[PDB]
Parts: sequence; C-alpha cells; structure tokens
Amino acid sequence: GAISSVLNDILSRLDPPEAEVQIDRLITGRLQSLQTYVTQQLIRAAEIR
Amino acid sequence: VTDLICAQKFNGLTVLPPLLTDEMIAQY
Amino acid sequence: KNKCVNFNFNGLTGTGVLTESNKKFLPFQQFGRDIADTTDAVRDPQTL
Amino acid sequence: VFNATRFASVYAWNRKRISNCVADYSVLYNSASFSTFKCYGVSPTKLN
Repeated sequence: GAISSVLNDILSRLDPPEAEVQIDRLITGRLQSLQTYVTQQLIRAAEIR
Repeated sequence: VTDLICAQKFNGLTVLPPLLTDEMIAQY
Repeated sequence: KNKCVNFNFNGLTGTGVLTESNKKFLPFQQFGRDIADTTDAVRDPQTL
Repeated sequence: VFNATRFASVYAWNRKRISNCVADYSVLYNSASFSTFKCYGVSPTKLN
C-alpha cells in the first residue's frame, strides 16, 4: 500500500507527516509477513520434533 | 540431499549452523 | 570504490560498497536487482 | 514557460518540453513574485 518499497525514496520525496504514513504501511505489512513465517516455523518445528 | 546464502543474510535472514555438525553425527 | 559509502545515483540513495562491476549491461539498462528485488548494481550517469 | 508574453487557452492548451537543462524550482517558493504554489507528487523542498 505504500508509494514505494524503498524507504530512502519515501523520506527524500514525501513531506515529514506524509512520509510517516507511507512508511507505516510497510511496517504493518512486513511485520505480518514475519508473523506468518514465525507461525509456520513454530508449527513446522513441532512437526519435525 | 541438497549468492543465495549471502542474499538471505543481507536481508536479516540469518542461517545459524547446527551445533552438532555432520562429522559429530557420524561418530555417534 | 572498494569502501562502504553512502552513494547517491539519480537520487537513489543508500548504503553499500561500490566497486567496478564485471557485468556487461546493455546500452539502455541503468540499475539491476538481486534475488530480493533490491538494488544490486548501478550505472553512473555522468561517466557511464 | 512561466514569464512568456501570452499563454494558450484552457480550451486549446499547448504543451512545452523541458529536457536536458538545469531547473532550480526553489525560486518559485522563495521569490514573492507568483501567487500560489503547492506540490502533490513530491515535497516542494525536495524538488532539487
């Protein structure tokens, strides 16, 4: 949902209050990607165990 | 049973080695 | 080159070690990408 | 482009190309000559 995936482009392009919105969209999605990964590895660790 | 490993570590995905290496497994 | 620096080519700024590349890019290509779709190589705009 | 003698009409509007030249847009905000200035696709401070 962000304007770009590169954080350096956001800060060098958008205003300070607008850049925080675009960066926050990345922090939300990229975190859920980790929450999905750690969930699969945790369950997979129990299966292999 | 079977750079890629460097690209993952650059992204924060650290692949730690096992404690019990294959040589240690073979002697058990 | 051969040192960790803060580069800025065509406004694209970042951190990394610059060094002469062995890759032969076509006359039109400017930037490249790695497995992670992040910037792997660059083209200096003034002296190609 | 800005200080021309006569611009075109909004009904029949013309387009001009700006390429291969130096453009300092800092004047459009600091100089008290033009009425209003506001950017949407980019911050007005990072134009250069």
